[PDB]
Amino acid sequence: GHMEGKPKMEPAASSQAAVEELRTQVRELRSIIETMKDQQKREIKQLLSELDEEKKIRLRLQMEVNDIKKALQSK
Amino acid sequence: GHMEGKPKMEPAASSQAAVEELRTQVRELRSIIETMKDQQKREIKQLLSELDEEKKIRLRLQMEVNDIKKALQSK
Amino acid sequence: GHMEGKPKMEPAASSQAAVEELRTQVRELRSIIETMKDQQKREIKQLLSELDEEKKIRLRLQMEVNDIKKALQSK
Repeated sequence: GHMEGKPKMEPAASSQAAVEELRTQVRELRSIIETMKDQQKREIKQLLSELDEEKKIRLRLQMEVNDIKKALQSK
Repeated sequence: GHMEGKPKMEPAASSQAAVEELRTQVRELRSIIETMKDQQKREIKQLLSELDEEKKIRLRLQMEVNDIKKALQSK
Repeated sequence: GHMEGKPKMEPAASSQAAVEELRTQVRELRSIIETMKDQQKREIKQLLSELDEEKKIRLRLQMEVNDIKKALQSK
């Protein structure tokens, strides 16, 4: 059972130990979210970098065609 | 020390205060994960948008070359 | 009120029920972070796949122009 307290409204032994254990899990969770954000952010950066390099090649190709079009239209 | 309860199996004072403090941290964690997901999702959207615009330029370049190839193959 | 314990330093009833409920929330949080990481990772994969296919088309366009340039420079 979990998240139950309707049929039980009285204190029990190991109350301090229970809270101490729960406190540790709470902090561990915050660390998980932080690390997860860093990992996801890293992947995003790599994706943007790839798109950047890709644009560089396309720009060069455009110039090559621009020269051919000029002469193709000439005379 | 943290997450300890083997050498301690008895209740202590401030039991209600301890739980109240732990409850606040639990909720704060859920909010962190939610916000983190939104931030990561935003970055993903921007990446897809960039790739979209990039494809638009490439398509235009393809048409320019298609015209030159036709005449290059003619006669 | 939440995260309060300065004006209260004494145990109360339902101490076991309070900890049991808090424990459930702690575990639920860990699951949220895990699922969130998977969702974000999926989106990243799709973005990389799109960039990959885009590069394939650009490469083909480059070859088409390379042939036209050769003849354009000839004679």
